[PDB]
This record gives sequence, structure tokens and C-alpha cells, in this order.
Amino acid sequence: GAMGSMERASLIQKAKLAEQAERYEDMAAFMKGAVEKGEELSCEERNLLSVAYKNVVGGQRAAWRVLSSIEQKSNGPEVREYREKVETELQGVCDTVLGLLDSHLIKEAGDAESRVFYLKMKGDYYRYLAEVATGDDKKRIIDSARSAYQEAMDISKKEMPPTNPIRLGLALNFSVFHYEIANSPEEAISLAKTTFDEAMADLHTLSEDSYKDSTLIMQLLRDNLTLWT
Amino acid sequence: GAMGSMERASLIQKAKLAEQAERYEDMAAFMKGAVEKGEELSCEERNLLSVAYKNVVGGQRAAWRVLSSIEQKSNGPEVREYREKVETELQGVCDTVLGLLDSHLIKEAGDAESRVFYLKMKGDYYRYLAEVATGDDKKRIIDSARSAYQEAMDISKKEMPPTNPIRLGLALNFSVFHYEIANSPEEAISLAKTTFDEAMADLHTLSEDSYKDSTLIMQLLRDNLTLWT
Amino acid sequence: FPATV
Amino acid sequence: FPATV
Ligand SMILES: N=C(N)c1cc(-c2ccccc2)c(CNC(=O)c2cccc3c2OCC3)s1
Ligand SMILES: N=C(N)c1cc(-c2ccccc2)c(CNC(=O)c2cccc3c2OCC3)s1
Ligand SMILES: N=C(N)c1cc(-c2ccccc2)c(CNC(=O)c2cccc3c2OCC3)s1
Ligand SMILES: N=C(N)c1cc(-c2ccccc2)c(CNC(=O)c2cccc3c2OCC3)s1
Ligand SMILES: [Cl-]
Ligand SMILES: [Cl-]
Ligand SMILES: [Mg+2]
Ligand SMILES: [Mg+2]
Ligand SMILES: [Mg+2]
Ligand SMILES: [Mg+2]
Repeated sequence: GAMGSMERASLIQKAKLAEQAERYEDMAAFMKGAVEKGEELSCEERNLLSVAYKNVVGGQRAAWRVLSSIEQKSNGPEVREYREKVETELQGVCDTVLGLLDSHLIKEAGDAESRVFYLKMKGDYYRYLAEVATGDDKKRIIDSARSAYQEAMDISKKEMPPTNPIRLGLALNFSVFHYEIANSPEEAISLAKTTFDEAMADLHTLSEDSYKDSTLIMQLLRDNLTLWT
Repeated sequence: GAMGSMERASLIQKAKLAEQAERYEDMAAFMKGAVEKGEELSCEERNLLSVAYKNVVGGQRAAWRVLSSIEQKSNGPEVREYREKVETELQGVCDTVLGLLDSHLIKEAGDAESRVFYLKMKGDYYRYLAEVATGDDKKRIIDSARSAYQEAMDISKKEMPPTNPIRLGLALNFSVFHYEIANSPEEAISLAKTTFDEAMADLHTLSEDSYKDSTLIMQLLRDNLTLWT
Repeated sequence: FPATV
Repeated sequence: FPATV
């Protein structure tokens, strides 16, 4: 790792500076270096890791979608080659994240909160791989995302209240998986609705701060349901 | 050059695809490869080169400003180190662009339109170097930007009408140089006003398309003057 | 395109 | 910050 010579605390600090500078590729590299120090991550550190790579892969996905649409309208080799270039870099980022989860974030995560967070991430990055996959690896990728998401759901329902923001975001993303990847829009709609209603009924238990956290994600569930019905 | 094995036409095509995908680092790399083929650039190709690197260095400048402000409020080594990292990458991009202009875009540019375009770029990238420079290299950088801008101005006034969009943009940027780099706000204001008024008086000569081109840049001159008075 | 977090 | 092109 090019970050192996930097102190863990300095890597975290620089990840926070990169975030403020909207330098998400740097941020992700700093957080990768932090993970590779081998210690567990705190909640804030998990959020830093997730924000960094979500932004990196998000830009790659947006670019891939633009190029894929151009490629589709066109059907020279240039559009395909350049789509393939972006696709390969995107898969590389996903493989990097999944590698971090497998070596060794998931196995070392004892607390429910951390294990759910990382299994959700594993579902997310297999989902991003599935978006660009074509073939027999596609089915295996899709089922792998589902298994990670469902294991995270089972833990979150045992160990977290229905308003917990990681539980809510897991459900939000798994719902999107059902709708856009698994061709299961009724499953997606049922999951977002049940998640929303269960959280609504639990809001009475929350402080003002927790209420803010939970209703932010509940709004995204409602935003998707409005789009889907 | 990593792009040496790709056809010139394919590099241009991929630069246009990168632009649509908002992949400006790729775009700049494709256009660098195109320049390095050794042939002159057309107007569209010059615009592609300029847009690509303007976006790359623009992001670097925005990040540098965020980090420099944090550094300033703080006055550990981390903020300085990371500001220095971004600064070094920014200087590297500027050195790359200036290298392309010197090997050999400027010397091969016979037409006034092309020579003005490249001398304006040379002023711009020395200006970006000046923004981050501290010391005796700072003065030399500033005077170098001024000389490039002024040579471009002299050519543009001899060879282009006052509404020509490259002439207008040169004047816009040289005005900004005077205001923010040379500590010469009256020079900046005088240049933007005279440029604006001369162009206003020439709008009667333009087709509907040319009128659109010119008034777009005239609006930016007015935007800056409003900000400065 | 739908929201995810 | 002022406009440039
Ligand atoms: N630097 C960062 N980006 C974060 C630092 C911490 C943090 C955690 C614990 C302790 C201290 C800081 C974060 C906790 N998540 C949020 O606040 C949040 C807010 C709005 C929306 C979402 C959020 O998460 C995903 C979606 S995000
Ligand atoms: N058990 C809880 N309810 C939380 C405990 C902590 C925590 C804080 C400090 C230290 C340790 C834990 C939380 C930090 N906030 C978030 O993560 C957060 C906030 C808003 C929205 C989202 C969030 O995450 C994904 C989406 S939420
Ligand atoms: N791909 C691109 N980004 C461009 C391709 C061409 C082009 C040139 C000649 C022939 C064909 C295309 C461009 C000419 N500039 C503009 O239109 C323009 C419009 C608005 C504002 C600005 C502009 O320039 C700098 C500031 S920009
Ligand atoms: N002599 C002229 N007036 C032009 C000739 C050509 C041209 C077109 C095709 C082929 C060759 C030249 C032009 C292409 N438009 C631009 O460059 C342009 C348009 C709007 C705004 C800006 C622009 O550039 C910087 C800022 S402008
Ligand atoms: Cl390519
Ligand atoms: Cl650094
Ligand atoms: Mg140490
Ligand atoms: Mg443990
Ligand atoms: Mg050839
Ligand atoms: Mg020539």
C-alpha cells in the first residue's frame, strides 16, 4: 500500500480534509490505507470509508450510464472501447472495496452495527458490479448481492430498532436492488413500504436528534415509493 | 505517452465522449495524446483541449482554496502536507499544459486566431501557478503571465474584431489577472469596461449566431465589473 | 434514478 | 470569485 508509511490517525484526518475539498478519490485512498492498518473501524470511520467510495463509484456509474446510452444508440470501436475502459475501472473499485470487506472488515466485525454496515456495503458493491455485468457471472453476482443484503437484514431486525439509520439505509438500498437488479418491483415496493411504516410507528421513541436522523432516511424511502407507484 | 498507440481521430472522438461523461481527467489525457501527434489543432480541437484542462485544474484550484483556508485558520503537519500534495499535483498539470504549448503548439501556430488562443492559455496557466506561488519564483511567474497575455492582446487587437469571442475571453481573463494576481484592480476594471464598450459598439455587425457568441462573453465581463464596483 | 445511501 | 473562460 502506498499509504503504508502514514500514521492511521493522519490518514483519517486527511480523509476528512479530502471530503471537505470534494477530493473523493484521495479520500478513498486515505480510508483504504486506514483499513489496511488492520484495526477495526469506528462508526465515524465506517461512514468516511462509505462516503468516499460511494462518491468515487457514483461518478463512475454516472459516466458508464452516459457511455452505455451512446453505445446503445450507435448500435467505430471507440464508444465501446471507452465504455469498456470506464467499466473496467469501476469493477476495479468494486473489487477493491469487496477485498477490504473480505480482508478483513467483515470477519473482525463483532458488533451487530458494524456487521450490518459491512454486509450492506457488500450488497451495494455487488449491486454495482451487477449493473454492468453481462452473462453467467451476472446471475452469480446478483445472488451474491442478495445474500449479503439478506444477512444484513436478518441481523438488523434481530439487533436494531426499526428507526436505526443503518437499518433504514440497508432497507432502502435492498429495495433498490430488488427493483432495478432483480426485476422484482413488488418486492422492492413492499420492502420500502413496510420499512417506512415500521419506522413511522417507532418515531415516538426518539430524541430530537434521533428523530432527525431517522426521518431523513424515511424521506428517501418515500421518494422512491412515489417514483415507483 | 500512454496514448501514443491510439489514432489521432480516436483520441478526439474519445475526448468528446469523456466530455459528455464529465470525465475531464480522461478528456485531458486524450487531448494531450492528440497534441502529441504533432499536428496543428483545429478550432474545435483547441476548445476541447482548453475545456478539459480548465476543468481539471479548476477542481484542483477549488480544493487548494479549501485546504489553504483550513491551513490558515489552523495557523499537526497533516493540513500542510495535504495542501502541499494538491498544490504539487496542480503545478504538475500546469507544467504539462505549458509544456504542450512550448512543444510545440505556440511555435507552429501561424494563424492569429490560434496564436492568440495559445498565448491566452499560456497566460492562464502561469496565472494558476501564480495563485499558489510564494517567493521569488512568484514575481517571475506573474510577469510571465502578463507577457503572454499582453502579446495575445496585441495580436488580437491587430487581427480580430472587438466582438471575437477569443478576443473577448482573453480580455476577461487578463482583467482577472490584473485584479487578483497583479494587485492592479483599476487596470482590471478599465480593461473589462473598455472591452465591453468596444464590443457593444460592434454588435451591429453580427449575425444572430455571432451575436449570441459575443454577448455570452460580454455578460461575463459585466458580471465581473458588477462584482468589482 | 432512485435514492440509495 | 470572478468569471474566466
Ligand atoms: N464525514 C462524514 N461524511 C460523516 C461522519 C459521520 C459520523 C458518524 C459518527 C460520529 C461522528 C461522525 C457520519 C454519520 N452519518 C451522517 O451523519 C449522515 C447524514 C445524512 C445522510 C447520511 C448520513 O450517513 C449516510 C447517509 S457521516
Ligand atoms: N445507534 C444510532 N442510532 C446512531 C449512533 C451513532 C454514533 C454516533 C457517534 C458515535 C458512535 C455512533 C450515529 C451517527 N449517525 C449516523 O451514523 C447517521 C446519522 C444520520 C443518518 C445516517 C447515519 O448513518 C447512516 C445514515 S447514529
Ligand atoms: N466541445 C466543446 N466544449 C466545444 C466545441 C466547440 C467547437 C468549436 C468549433 C467548431 C465546433 C465546435 C466549442 C467552441 N466554444 C463554445 O461553443 C463556447 C460556448 C459557450 C462558452 C464558451 C465556449 O468556448 C469557451 C467558453 S466548445
Ligand atoms: N471567428 C469567429 N467568430 C468564430 C469562428 C468559430 C469556428 C467554428 C467552426 C470552425 C472554425 C471556427 C467559432 C466557434 N465558436 C467558438 O469558438 C465560441 C463560441 C461561443 C463562445 C466562445 C467561443 O470560443 C470561445 C468562447 S467562433
Ligand atoms: Cl479507451
Ligand atoms: Cl498528503
Ligand atoms: Mg502507528
Ligand atoms: Mg472484533
Ligand atoms: Mg494515424
Ligand atoms: Mg503552422
